[PDB]
Amino acid sequence: NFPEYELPELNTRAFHVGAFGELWRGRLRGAGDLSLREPPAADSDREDAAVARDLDCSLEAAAELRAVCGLDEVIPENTDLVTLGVRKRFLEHREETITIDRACRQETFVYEMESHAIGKKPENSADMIEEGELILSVNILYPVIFHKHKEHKPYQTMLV
DNA sequence: CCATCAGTGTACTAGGACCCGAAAATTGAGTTACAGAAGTAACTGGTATACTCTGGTTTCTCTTCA
Repeated sequence: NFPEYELPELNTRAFHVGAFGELWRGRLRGAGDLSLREPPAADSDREDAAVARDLDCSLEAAAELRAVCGLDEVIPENTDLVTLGVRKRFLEHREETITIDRACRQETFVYEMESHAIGKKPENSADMIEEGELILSVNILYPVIFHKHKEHKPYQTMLV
């Protein structure tokens, strides 16, 4: 069944997870969007033929699209935008209020827990997961260990 | 040079009042009984602080004997 907001922005209606995964794998069935492969002049011609086949255009038009839509750090930042200006001001104020300016232990902790296993390939390739496996991001609320854990409920999230 | 030892830069508590909304509960009117208790709303004595002549007083010349 379709997941839809039961509450405006807090909660969905009860829906079967298997049905939802099947809807998704049905709408992406054999479209090449669920690959789980790593990202890889002769290929240019095949790509242009594919674009001509999928967009009903000419090989010349496909090559033109491939050329024009091409992709289009350095800490210096000038000629700012709104949020870029806010970031510049924040950076300058931090440069004068802080003396060591390195990632706090909680920042590195949250990051190194989040990005602990990303792109980690299976050693066996027999425990490789199938294309389309519906990872659920549960988060289990810690019990009330400290008294203040009633106010702001700490949780640990698991990618089931 | 590897010991030691403040500071530091933060999310994570610790008290510490305080607030926001929801849900339950009450209040309120309407009736009609019921008995009795509050709850004012009414006339009717009762005794004191001024008060107003008044009864006595007081010299002060005189009245009446003596």
